Amino acid sequence: PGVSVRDVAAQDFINAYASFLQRQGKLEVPGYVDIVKTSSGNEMPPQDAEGWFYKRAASVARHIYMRKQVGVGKLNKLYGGAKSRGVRPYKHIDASGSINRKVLQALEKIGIVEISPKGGRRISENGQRDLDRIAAQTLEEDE
Amino acid sequence: VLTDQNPIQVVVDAITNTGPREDTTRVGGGGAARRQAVDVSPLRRVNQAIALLTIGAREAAFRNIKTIAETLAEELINAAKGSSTSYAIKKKDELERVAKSNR
Amino acid sequence: AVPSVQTFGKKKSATAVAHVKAGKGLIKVNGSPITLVEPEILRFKVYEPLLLVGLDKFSNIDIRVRVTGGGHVSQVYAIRQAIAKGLVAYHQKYVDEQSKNELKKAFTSYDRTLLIADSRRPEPKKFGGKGARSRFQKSYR
Amino acid sequence: GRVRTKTVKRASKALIERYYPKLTLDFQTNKRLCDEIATIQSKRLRNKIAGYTTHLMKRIQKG
Amino acid sequence: LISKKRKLVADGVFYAELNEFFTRELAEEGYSGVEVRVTPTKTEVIIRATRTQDVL
Amino acid sequence: SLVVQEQGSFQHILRLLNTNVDGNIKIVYALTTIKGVGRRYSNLVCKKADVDLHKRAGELTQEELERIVQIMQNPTHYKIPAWFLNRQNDITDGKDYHTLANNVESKLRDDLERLKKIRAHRGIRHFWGLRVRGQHTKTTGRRRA
Amino acid sequence: IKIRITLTSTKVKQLENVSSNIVKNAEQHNLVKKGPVRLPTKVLKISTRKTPNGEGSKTWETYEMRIHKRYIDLEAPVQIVKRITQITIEPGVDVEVVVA
Amino acid sequence: KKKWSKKSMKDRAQHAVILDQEKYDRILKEVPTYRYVSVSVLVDRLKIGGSLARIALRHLEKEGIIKPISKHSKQAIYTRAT
Amino acid sequence: ENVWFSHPRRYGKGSRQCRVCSSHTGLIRKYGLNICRQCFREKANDIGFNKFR
RNA sequence: CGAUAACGAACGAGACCUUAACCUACUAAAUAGUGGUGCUAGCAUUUGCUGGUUAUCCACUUCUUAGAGGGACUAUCGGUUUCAAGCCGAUGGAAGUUUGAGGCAAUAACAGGUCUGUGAUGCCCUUAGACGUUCUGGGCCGCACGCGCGCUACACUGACGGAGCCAGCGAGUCUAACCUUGGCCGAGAGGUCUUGGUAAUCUUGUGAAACUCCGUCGUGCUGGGGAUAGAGCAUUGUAAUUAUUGCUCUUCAACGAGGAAUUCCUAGUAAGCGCAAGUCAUCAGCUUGCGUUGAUUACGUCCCUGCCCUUUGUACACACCG
Ligand SMILES: [Mg+2]
Ligand SMILES: [Mg+2]
Ligand SMILES: [Mg+2]
Ligand SMILES: [Mg+2]
Ligand SMILES: [Mg+2]
Ligand SMILES: [Mg+2]
Ligand SMILES: [Mg+2]
Ligand SMILES: [Mg+2]
Ligand SMILES: [Mg+2]
Ligand SMILES: [Mg+2]
Ligand SMILES: [Mg+2]
Ligand SMILES: [Zn+2]
Repeated sequence: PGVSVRDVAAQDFINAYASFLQRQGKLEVPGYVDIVKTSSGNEMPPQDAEGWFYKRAASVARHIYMRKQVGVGKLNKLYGGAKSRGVRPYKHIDASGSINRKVLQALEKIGIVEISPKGGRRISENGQRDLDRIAAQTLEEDE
Repeated sequence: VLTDQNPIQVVVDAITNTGPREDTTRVGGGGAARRQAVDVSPLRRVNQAIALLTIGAREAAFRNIKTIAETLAEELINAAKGSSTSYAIKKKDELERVAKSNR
Repeated sequence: AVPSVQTFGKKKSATAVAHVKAGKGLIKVNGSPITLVEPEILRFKVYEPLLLVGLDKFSNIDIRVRVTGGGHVSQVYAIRQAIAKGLVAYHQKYVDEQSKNELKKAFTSYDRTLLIADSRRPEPKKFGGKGARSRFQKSYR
Repeated sequence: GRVRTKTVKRASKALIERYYPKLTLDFQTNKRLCDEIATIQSKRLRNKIAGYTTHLMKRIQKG
Repeated sequence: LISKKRKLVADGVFYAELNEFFTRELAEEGYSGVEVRVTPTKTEVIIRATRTQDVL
Repeated sequence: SLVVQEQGSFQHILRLLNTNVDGNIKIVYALTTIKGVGRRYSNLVCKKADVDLHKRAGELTQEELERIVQIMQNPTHYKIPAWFLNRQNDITDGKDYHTLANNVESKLRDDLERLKKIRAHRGIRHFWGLRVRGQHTKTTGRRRA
Repeated sequence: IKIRITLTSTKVKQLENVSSNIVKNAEQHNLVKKGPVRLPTKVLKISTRKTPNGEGSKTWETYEMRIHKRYIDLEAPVQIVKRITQITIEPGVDVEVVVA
Repeated sequence: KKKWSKKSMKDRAQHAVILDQEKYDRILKEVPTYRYVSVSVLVDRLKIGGSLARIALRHLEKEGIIKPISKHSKQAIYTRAT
Repeated sequence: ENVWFSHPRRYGKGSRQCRVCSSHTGLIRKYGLNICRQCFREKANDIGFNKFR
């Protein structure tokens, strides 16, 4: 019927597509991974250390599929949280800029996302061709 | 899971057990504050019951490995049978004895 | 052209506009199906309008709901009001008035805010306190 | 509380003294004929004078 | 090239300043207010006094 | 899924860096008992040592924990990015250190002694025992001693 | 030709009959026109303490200023454009014309 | 240095941290006759940690000892196979 | 000498003053009017600010 | 309302004005938004699903905005009361506590506060080794202690990690350099190159936090809490030492729900949770607002504390501090 990325739950599609990333093994992971903690407001680095670039990449892939175009400044706001400022009240603090810009560069290499007119990154037709195909694959799992 | 009988039927007879039937009020009497036993509304009885049930779950599931859900069940079971080991049953008879003291 | 009506449900700040037209029967919320609405508890809250009247009145119409404003649980209530009003608007225009009244009565018996928006609005904050009623602290010595 | 003041209760009884055969036991027709036949500066006050005049008429049907 | 918020608030403070000047020195002619009128090619300021012969 | 029979080699106590590290907890949180290593650093060493972080402290092999302590005591030679160390670009040596257990306490006393020896303002504030970061003292810390 | 009249006063009743007289004098000259777009009214609020000193109960006070802004788009040869803006200028109402 | 509280301690039992043969068959033999199985009951009757309780709970549910009712996070609700 | 009035006054409370009474405290800088808080309250009605609510 | 030597009014209350809630009724709109038709992308393949597109253009106003208006008046019914003013249920209704919330706010006062807001001010002082003005450096922040508004917490109704993911009020530069998108470098905080915006056009869907789903923790002053200390890297600024602020790593204290006392509060309210604005070169644990999530309890009374009134006594009347 033409199943798409919108027709499947956000959690399991991101998990399934990230596992597609771990098997494909072609992502150009940065090298400072497992030393960084990916937000200035965060307190620890990602507990699931051996992935989580693949998790982040799958997460960012769905976002450009939904929206028109994003930049890296938008993604830091999305992935930021409340920073416990000790004895002071909490505050929204943006995420680590390098993490978003590099995985956006990394997704350019595999050909999922492309540059856009009017600024930002846009899902390419290669991106709009395989994200549906995992979405077909991941939604028959319970059927 | 713990008893086969219907859960909301367990909840509905639990609050009927933990409604305090007679209760005391504060008349002054002069210096030493005096007690007078009066009767309770059915609305107040339901009102008291919900508060008595949930405070017991809260103080028992606090600083303790048990989650609040599994705590909330067991006093609701314990009250619906009626045991005097439920906090809501223990508070209920405690009010009635002070009311019984003042008739 | 094609038989179609347009309704809206509201909540505190959430508004959800719904396009109800004649179709094959798919009920989408922001381009995604109705079964995907994230807060898992209140998903079973948004089923209840079609679960009240039976799914048979949703075979021959297809539903699009577009949702903006408010918060998470406010968005859920605006969705359910929009589809309930949209269904009752569709039977008002095209189908007879008998089907409208049995549709309306079952909704209005179960829960009144499926068709009528809740009128509870925010109360303005007043100088001298954190809230609208609360004051900060009085101290005498 | 919804106790009406002098202005509502005084203008209405004056209005009934000189317009009793025109006006009726229905607030709506009442709220239309006052609007031409008297000057009230606000719509809210016109709605309360007409509402009390409708109330007084029902009292006049019985005694 | 200034925004409409600032532009309207500027003309308020312009009126307020020009009213204070007229009320301070033109007191002995019965100054009772001022009006300002922006117009293509000109701004016109209508002084309202009592001894109009004295202001001229 | 994975249930595992633990065996008789296990230790309720272990000694690294002259400190009685308790067993029975995860290795990264267990090594934070050792002064000069906190939760962040502790994760990185056990990551750089290629150990399974899911293990408890008392059951880890003899070679692995001595491998761990080498990465702690020569951090930047094993690709730690060295703004991650506590005492980097030091005042005499110029090089990036990372004091451990007793060094943290001993070296903290020493740089205090410079400010006391040159009679710098912060040193004189420490000698009186008052605050040094510019705090108000008219009400707070009242019953400090 | 695409000229555009924009009104930005604070007096609503002065502004409207200015705007009505633009659109009615347009229709004797029979011009096609985008009828007045009313942008959201913007409220300039200033919240100050009442007291000049700092004594008493902490009573605040909010002065506000409402600014109403409309635009009408017109296409016209030059002689009407010279005529329309030359007349119907009302005090406290700001008028400005932009072309294209 | 008066304090206006009393501040008694507690007993602080030592719940088991690694699983061995005596714990292993003990959970194997008495997870039946439990009508309701969760993390907290396993802590109280078997003296194991929440760590062990959560992992053992996952273990039984594929092979077969306990039937699930609800697989939400932070609260697992399990019944017996009769 | 040149040293007179030589300290910078580019920022801070010393750079701005009420356009009516040349005071430094309680200035109102919103919308660029720069009148002190007690002088604005005396001039708010004829500037165009009014009380409604 | 009623009683009735009183009738009839005035000010204050109320009315009024602002604001929030309703309007498929009117007037209209690429600076608001749908639907189509062009042009396309992906997936299916039947006759569909979801997007992208600014010169595809044609129509539309439901949702957005504000002009003019309408609408509620406790309407209708029942009950109870000199059967009156009213009150209490039910039905209808967008709305039935003054529809919600404010703005305004009498007579008579007070030795209340303000001469440090004023080029508002009388008098007194000072006026060239000045109590004027300016410059340099300190101080207002100093700490044995006693108080008063607050912030963070004492923990699994939780902490941490990943994933989802949604507001409203608003502010913003030109003869200046404010709000900043996007690309790149950097773990970060930040740097740099361009761009849009004098603004329903751009920042900006201000992708806010609580929250939700999966995971690690597993009753341990513990992965609770993050005070107090040590090293570096940046930013504002002429200047940051008595650390300006921000970031990293390390050190990781009290505190296990708090005595006598005491405060605020009746529904979108309390409480939780953030954001904008004001001050602002830099600095929010403050205030003014705004949304988000949303209870329990009551629909009474004069017991306590205040204030008002009546009767009464008075040798008081700068009035019991008589
Ligand atoms: Mg797209
Ligand atoms: Mg618990
Ligand atoms: Mg004071
Ligand atoms: Mg009744
Ligand atoms: Mg912590
Ligand atoms: Mg914001
Ligand atoms: Mg220390
Ligand atoms: Mg008390
Ligand atoms: Mg709060
Ligand atoms: Mg006597
Ligand atoms: Mg006398
Ligand atoms: Zn001034």
